[PDB]
Amino acid sequence: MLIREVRVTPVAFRDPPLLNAAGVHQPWALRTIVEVVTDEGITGLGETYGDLAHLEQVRAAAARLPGLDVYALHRIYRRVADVVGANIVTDMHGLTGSSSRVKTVDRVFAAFEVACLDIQGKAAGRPVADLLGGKVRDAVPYSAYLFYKWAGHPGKPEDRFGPALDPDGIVAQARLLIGEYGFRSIKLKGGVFPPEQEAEAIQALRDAFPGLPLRLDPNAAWTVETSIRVGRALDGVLEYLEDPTPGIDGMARVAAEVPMPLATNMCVVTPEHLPAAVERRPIGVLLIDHHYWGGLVRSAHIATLCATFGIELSMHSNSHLGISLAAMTHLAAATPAITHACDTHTPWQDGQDVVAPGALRFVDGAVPVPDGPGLGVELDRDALAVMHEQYERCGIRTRDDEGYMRSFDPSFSTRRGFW
Amino acid sequence: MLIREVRVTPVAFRDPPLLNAAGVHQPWALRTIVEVVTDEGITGLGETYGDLAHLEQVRAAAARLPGLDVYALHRIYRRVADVVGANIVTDMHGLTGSSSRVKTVDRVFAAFEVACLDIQGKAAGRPVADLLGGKVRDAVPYSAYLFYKWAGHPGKPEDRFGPALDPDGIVAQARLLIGEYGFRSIKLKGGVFPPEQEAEAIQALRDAFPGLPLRLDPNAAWTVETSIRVGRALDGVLEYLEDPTPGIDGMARVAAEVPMPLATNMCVVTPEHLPAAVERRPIGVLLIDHHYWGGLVRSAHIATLCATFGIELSMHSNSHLGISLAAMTHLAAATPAITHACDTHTPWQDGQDVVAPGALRFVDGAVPVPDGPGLGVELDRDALAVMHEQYERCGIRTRDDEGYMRSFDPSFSTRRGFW
Repeated sequence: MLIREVRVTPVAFRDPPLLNAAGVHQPWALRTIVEVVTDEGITGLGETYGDLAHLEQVRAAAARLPGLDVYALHRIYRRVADVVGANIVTDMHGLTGSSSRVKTVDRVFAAFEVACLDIQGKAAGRPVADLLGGKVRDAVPYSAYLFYKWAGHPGKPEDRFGPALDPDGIVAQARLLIGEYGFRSIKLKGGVFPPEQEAEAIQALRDAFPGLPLRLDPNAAWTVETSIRVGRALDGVLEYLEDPTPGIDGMARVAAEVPMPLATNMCVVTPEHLPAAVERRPIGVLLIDHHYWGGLVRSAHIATLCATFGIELSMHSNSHLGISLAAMTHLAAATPAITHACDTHTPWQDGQDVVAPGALRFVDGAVPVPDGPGLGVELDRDALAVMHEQYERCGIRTRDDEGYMRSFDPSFSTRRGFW
Repeated sequence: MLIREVRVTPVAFRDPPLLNAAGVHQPWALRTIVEVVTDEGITGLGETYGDLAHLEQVRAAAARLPGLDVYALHRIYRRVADVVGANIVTDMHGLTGSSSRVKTVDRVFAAFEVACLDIQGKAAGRPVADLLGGKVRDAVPYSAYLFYKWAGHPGKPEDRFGPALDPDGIVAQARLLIGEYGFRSIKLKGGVFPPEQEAEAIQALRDAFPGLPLRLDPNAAWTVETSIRVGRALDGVLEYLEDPTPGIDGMARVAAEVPMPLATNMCVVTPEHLPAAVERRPIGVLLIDHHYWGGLVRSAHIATLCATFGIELSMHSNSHLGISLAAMTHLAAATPAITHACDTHTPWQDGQDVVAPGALRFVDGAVPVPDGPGLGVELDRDALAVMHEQYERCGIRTRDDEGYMRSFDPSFSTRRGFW
């Protein structure tokens, strides 16, 4: 089961003007689709970031994989490390923490690892969840990922979701997403408005949706002092407070003085961060993410490590398609410690996808583990062609929420310890 | 690939009078062989302890596995946990640390997990190493496991190895084992003679075998004060000093005052021990052991955890046969962090085995990863019958090094913080 060829396809798809600490999402989100093909013609799919520097590394690594076996994940990892060499790929927004050598290698590797597991599952006639110990739950709950947002991108058609710039608007957005998908947990993206206004929105969500766990995620937009004041004000309201303030030190100081656990996908984002995290305890909850922790198996290993130290697991999302959703779902289904609802941007992509439509559905807020072999998805090659053509002419090559926001408000800068 | 039946066979085989902190090995060592058979007749092998209380749990769990799928390792783990229920199985010697609920479950589970991986490998036509990411080394180095020993069991024929009760005798034993197997690392089992005599033996080994890493293992027979004096005396001589003194606290105090890393298979033996170990740093090296850490996959997860925290990995052995040796070898071959020579009792069993002879060989001190599918071994059913008949009449049901030693020296007690 040697790799014969690895096809790498950058894609772009429409995204609404979702606001965050770093500015606002651009009208196109980028991804890179990977398809691994064995000598005997079995295919596997992976999905990763579309930023140009990353795309270049994925292409370079892909070109050096033919001849390696799809079970030889350690060897494929070493080959990716060789290709990445000295390169460290940084991003412009910082919303998944710092860049490093290992995180760069893990980011490049993960697209291939997922595709190799898809192939191993197909060879065995088993879902990827079976390669990870078998599903421990039939369906994986996801949260409603709420954002403050403009009605549309300036100069472009307004989208069907409506604006959300205050508690009423956020509650209406929640009703819309929950009505459609059945989400039983709610997350609000913050760091956009003054904290008291975001606390108000959280309270409005609590009143409108009794019983549903709530999370608030300012992406490090707050000082330690502000974080403590907000955490205390929200006593008994949040499942967790996610990245209120920047850094392990500041997070640890906040965590000691607020009544709910803190979570992160910013100050702990690669394994080298974990010993410092265990010592200072900046978090009670880690949002794992196979796209930068190095694939499904490495993510599963990290879940075991976290559980051992009493750190619970959730899952971080970036704008993504159905290959990533299938991978997320198999990983969460087969990992006992991933016990919190996972995040997904899925609703915001409004049905855009490169896989056939029937395999991944939300039922009562959860995605049932696909039944087919491998990831349980089928590439729609026309849909891939449509999105690749969009990439070619979309005029965006690297995600830049801050630069895009600055085009409207020149004085804007990413909020980091700002309120 | 549902389990149809699980055959459980206790066995006994001859063992020399190997001395240790707990007394002396009995003339028979016990094991339990497990064979899992699927609905379609594919078989997998596992191997675990033969102590009566453990054997009873393995039989009870085995009876409740039919109908479960061999990929459903999480489900099989939960079924074993249900069967074990409230039972905590303790041993009489203590040489693998304390008993606990999780360790008891992991001990019972591991025999089945190894057999299920054997079957998964056979189904895929791949070695078990490929289920763990593929081999990163073609062969797994093992150490020469030296023991002080009597010439034979009192009242019984002397064995071919000779006595070893002083530095000359230990060096001669080393020449014998290294000549036969090609071991490139040496371990001395201590806690038998006063520490100065064991230090002398280590020095004699260093002079006779320049360049070969050396380890000394007193199984917690020493006080903190003595441990520090010995560690300092052996500066620059040991790869590591293994379990000089009992407990996390005492080990941490020794580690801070000796020039070589400490290792353990006594104070860190189940995952619940790891947060305290990371905090106090009793060790620089963990000897992993799939037989009580819960199988190959769980062991691999622990290896990742250790590497993350800078704890290196070796591997602990108990008297064992070729199913355990195959499992040890696939695990070590496919786990990047297992970088120290693994321990094995293999030479002491003098060719006794329940698998066919050609699959596992030592070449220059290392076992090449077997090539066949699964574990790469084949059960020899006649040999299993021979060893089961030995179990029936051997007159031993639970390992008891101390009771056996007491039959010769009534005043003897397990050495724990003794010198």
